[PDB]
Amino acid sequence: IEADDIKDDAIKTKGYFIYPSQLFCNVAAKANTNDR
Amino acid sequence: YQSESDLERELIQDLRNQGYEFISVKSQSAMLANVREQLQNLNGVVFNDSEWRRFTEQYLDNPSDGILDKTRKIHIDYICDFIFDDERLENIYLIDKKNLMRNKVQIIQQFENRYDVTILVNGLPLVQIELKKRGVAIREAFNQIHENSLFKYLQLFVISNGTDTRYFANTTKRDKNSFDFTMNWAKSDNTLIKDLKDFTATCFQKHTLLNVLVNYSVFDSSQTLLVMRPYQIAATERILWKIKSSFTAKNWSKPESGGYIWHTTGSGKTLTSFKAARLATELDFIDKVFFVVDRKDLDYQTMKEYQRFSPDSVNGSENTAGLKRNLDKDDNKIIVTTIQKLNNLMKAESDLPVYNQQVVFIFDECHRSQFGEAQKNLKKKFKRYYQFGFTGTPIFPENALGSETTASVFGRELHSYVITDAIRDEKVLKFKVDYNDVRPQFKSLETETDEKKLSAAENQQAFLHPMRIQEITQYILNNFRQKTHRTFPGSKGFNAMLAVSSVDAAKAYYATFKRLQEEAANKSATYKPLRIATIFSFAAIGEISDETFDTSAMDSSAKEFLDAAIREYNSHFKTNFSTDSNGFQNYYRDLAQRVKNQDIDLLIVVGMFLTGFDAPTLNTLFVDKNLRYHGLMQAFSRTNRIYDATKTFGNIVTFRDLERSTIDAITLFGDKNTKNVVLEKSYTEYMEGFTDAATGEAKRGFMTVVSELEQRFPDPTSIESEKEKKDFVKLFGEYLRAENILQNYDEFATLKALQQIDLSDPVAVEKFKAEHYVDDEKFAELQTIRLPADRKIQDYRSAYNDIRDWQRREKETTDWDDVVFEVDLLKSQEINLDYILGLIFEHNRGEMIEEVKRLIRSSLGNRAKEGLVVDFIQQTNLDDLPDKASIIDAFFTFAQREQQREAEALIKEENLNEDAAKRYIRTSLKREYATENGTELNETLPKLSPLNPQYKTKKQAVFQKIVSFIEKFKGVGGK
Amino acid sequence: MTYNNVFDHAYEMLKENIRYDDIRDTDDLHDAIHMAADNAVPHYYADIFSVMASEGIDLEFEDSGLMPDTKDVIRILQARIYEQLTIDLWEDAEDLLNEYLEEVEE
Amino acid sequence: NLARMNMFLHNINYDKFDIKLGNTLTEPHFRDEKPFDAIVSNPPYSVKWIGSDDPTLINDERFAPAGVLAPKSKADFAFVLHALNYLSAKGRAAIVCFPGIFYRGGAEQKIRQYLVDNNYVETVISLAPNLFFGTTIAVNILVLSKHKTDTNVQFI
Repeated sequence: IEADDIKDDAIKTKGYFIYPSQLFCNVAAKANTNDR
Repeated sequence: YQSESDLERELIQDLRNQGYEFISVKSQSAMLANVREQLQNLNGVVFNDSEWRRFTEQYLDNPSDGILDKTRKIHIDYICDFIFDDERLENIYLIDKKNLMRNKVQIIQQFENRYDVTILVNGLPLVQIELKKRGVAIREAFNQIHENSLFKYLQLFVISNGTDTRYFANTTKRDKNSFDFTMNWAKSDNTLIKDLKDFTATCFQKHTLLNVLVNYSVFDSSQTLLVMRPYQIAATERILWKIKSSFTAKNWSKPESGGYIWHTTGSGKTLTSFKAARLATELDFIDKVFFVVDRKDLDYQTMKEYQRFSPDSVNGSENTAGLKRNLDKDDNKIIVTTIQKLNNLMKAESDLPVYNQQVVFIFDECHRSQFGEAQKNLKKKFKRYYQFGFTGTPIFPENALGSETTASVFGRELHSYVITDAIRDEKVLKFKVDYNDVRPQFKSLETETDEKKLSAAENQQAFLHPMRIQEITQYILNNFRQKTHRTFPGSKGFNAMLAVSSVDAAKAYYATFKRLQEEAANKSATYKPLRIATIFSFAAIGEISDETFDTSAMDSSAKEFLDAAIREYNSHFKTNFSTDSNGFQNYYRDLAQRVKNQDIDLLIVVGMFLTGFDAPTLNTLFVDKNLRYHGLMQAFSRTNRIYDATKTFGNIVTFRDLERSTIDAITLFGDKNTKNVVLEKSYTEYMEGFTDAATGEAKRGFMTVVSELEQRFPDPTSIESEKEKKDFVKLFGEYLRAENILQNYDEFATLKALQQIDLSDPVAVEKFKAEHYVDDEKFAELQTIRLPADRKIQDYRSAYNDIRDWQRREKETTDWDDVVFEVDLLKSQEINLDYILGLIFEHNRGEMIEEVKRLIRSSLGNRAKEGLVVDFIQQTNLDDLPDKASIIDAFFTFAQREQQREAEALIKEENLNEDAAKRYIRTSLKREYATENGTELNETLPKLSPLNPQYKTKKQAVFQKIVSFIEKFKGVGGK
Repeated sequence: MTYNNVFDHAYEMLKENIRYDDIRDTDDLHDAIHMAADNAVPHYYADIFSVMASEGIDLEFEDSGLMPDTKDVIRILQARIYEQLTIDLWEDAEDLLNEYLEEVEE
Repeated sequence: NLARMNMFLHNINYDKFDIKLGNTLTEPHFRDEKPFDAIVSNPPYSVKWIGSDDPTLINDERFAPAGVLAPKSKADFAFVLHALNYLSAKGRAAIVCFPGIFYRGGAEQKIRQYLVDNNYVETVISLAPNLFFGTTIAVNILVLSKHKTDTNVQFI
């Protein structure tokens, strides 16, 4: 999701996230990861 | 993916990958040198030049050997008792039948143009592969043809175009040069393999190909090669599995050491059981194999081709002398027996030496009377028995009716061949069963279901009424020539049988049949009375007993009325058949011969010709008798045999109601599709209105929708605004939904052929009457109904389809979420680029641009070739193409060329990574569609990855370009 | 992984060799014990030492001819497993001969 | 679980790369997809299963020509009779086994008889002890094919 944001936020506009979920099928948020 | 030279090259590459060693020999004698190199490796001998020329000309290549002699050298005369230079007598083989994998195989192509590939088996060719073009149909390719001596050893042909693929045994007979003996190949589940590459990936296993050529090639006593059907070949090695697998596990003489094969009628039980028996004789521990068949299960055919095999015993005789001759003597390890010999064995003896030997059985279509008797002594006697049963109608535990079942004898299932496979693969024909309620005077009695008045009212107010029977018979004698194509002169015609129940009833039938024969000359004098002939003796609706041919069952009402039938038979035939269980058996067999070539054209039998009789020379059966499951299936299996293009379905005229019985007896076997693949709805329902109360909806009533679509929208030019679009679409979807179910009916296509009439056209009267089962009443009431012309049928679906693309990308109103799209409804009668390119050569003497422009907008799945076909014919000249297939290959060559150009053009204009683009495109091509999944789509977008905004452009934009590109070149090769 | 776990596999393979070969002799079925008990020993290290740490088996042989007089300690342990299992299958075969051959009469 | 994440760590995509849960003997899928062009395996020892037979496994499709079944504690070759049903004409199988076959009882004697009775076995290769985690013996590598040469070359 970043080829800009070393840290993140929950602004992922949840009409969107299905399109990587149709490609990777794992979306927590931008800010629910082990770096965070 | 169509150039047949490259199809041949891919075949070469696949067979080199499977293990066929490809050699290159373009001379006659080096073939023999290869044969010498193979056979000396196989048998371990060494020839000099003298021994090799002597072995060639004296045993291999006697030049006057016929093709039947070439085949005789394969299966019998393949071991030469050969003499060397030191004059020692050795065995010389050709094909090692013991270990099939020993035989080395090679492939070549002939000399000398045409594209054929030959398979050498130890250097000897048996299999020729012909590759005809895609424009050439396979039946048309077969009717074309069907030196040197080595290419006259062939045993099997496979002809294919890539799309379809068939195989057939090598025959030179001209009646055997008809197409109907060519077969397709299926898998174990009887699902067809039609394409070429899967045919090579299944049939061309070395073990499979050698097994078919050796252990499944029928070489009879009349030099006539046959090849078994694939389900037979699958089911035979199920048996040869089960014998050894039950023997090593030592579970013999038990129902789990049973096991049944369920093959429907039309499975070659004369042939299949015999071939499995001959393969079962070759097992080492197995010594005696019992071929248990009823004399109802026997005919002249088991006495015809088995003359060297089993002569003068294959019939239901009383003597166990032919039994005990095989019970003592070796080298005849098959014991062909009947239920009469078996009953003599089970009543006279319980002290055989064979009890502590290995015992194998074969059963055939067993009922519950004789087979319910034989097992009671079979469990009593035998120590190590193996019982296997062929049946088409099983004695289920579901309709067991108190007694011995298939699961009680055989238990577990070995292999199935349902009826709907043979329906699906045209080995049988569909039916015509609508109930004949022509007389309501006996209304609740001609529809009677309770047991009471069916038999206990054996009287002239329920079932013995002669004036009922002869008005019924006048209805037969009006439709006698009509239902058998005979009112049209030009057809050969067919005959009919009669299902009756008892004996005095049959006397009252047959003498009054003779009364109407007299009144066919007195009152009519134009209906020529054909010789009605009955056969029945005495028995002996749920149990079919064989009417035995002894006088210990008949009376003067049975035997002497049959002697009146003899003296009226010999009034016309003057034959030489006696009255015992032999001369009347031979009378029965000559009678079955005379019905086989349609001499006698009305037959009246109580309960025979059911489990064993086969004739494609009969299309109609008249039934006034109740029947249940197995009798229903066997009686309906009397008109189902395929004969030619004319005989297409079998008429059953039921006078007792058995339609619900037919529904529930075929529901025993198949699917909810299968209840309306064949039959079971009346035609006037969908045309003129009914109602299914499962949901209580408008079950129209087709002509209402016809007239509404005629008046409200006469043309797509009348369709301009959006509500005018929806009002056409919402009703035309219901139009095609009714039409899909109507296309299963005969009367719909009858009406379609009546849409192509001329005035008054006595050809379209006379030829159309008795080749579509039509009278003048059809000429009236089907002319009252009308259909729009086929140009209107094209532009209705084009008006549907351009609106369907108008719903694509809109996505941009009346509601369209309530409007259901119909993809499988436009699947009816596509134009699949064959009908286009046939008209491309047929348009002479361009101005055909509007024709192709109309036809290309009719079918979804072809319209992006709209920009391919027209731009073809504006660019190229059809004068250079000699025929249809040449212009086909030129069109697809142009298509692949412009595909490879525009594929580079679409990537250059959008700045992709070229390798990811070239991977994704030809992945989607062989993948037949396009997707969003996988990382390679982002790797071919390829430069940015959101970080929104917004990345639909370019992502779904390039995606919409790519899916139109896939629609532009779906169903074509190129790279 | 106890001694009883290995004894169950040797038990079932003994029942195989008596059953599916249908041998009715003491000596040939003791050769079948030589077949089955040798084929039922484990092969992992810890799966051998778990049986050695379990009950039933001891360390010491009776026949030192089962010992390779070398560094092959796991061969010695496997031979002790083999010896204990062959004794238990002496008793088990003297049970299962008259237990099974009376049963197969049909 | 660890297998379904193992290939997921190695940059492999999402679409096809499945692992199904269950007995490969009694519960195979996909039957209908397809005769494969390559298989690999490593069967565990002592994977015993009910025969021979209480279940319907006598009459299954992968055991159509071969011979009598595989017993309980010697359930290695049930995987390899499962193998050459799921293989095409083209490719080849590469399976591993215990070394200690002489004939392995009156059941596996005819199993080995059947396997060499055609050219199903192409090669066999023995290995080097230990070269594992406490075995201490070596193992076999059978390379099977429906593909002639034909001599049973034994490159151990």
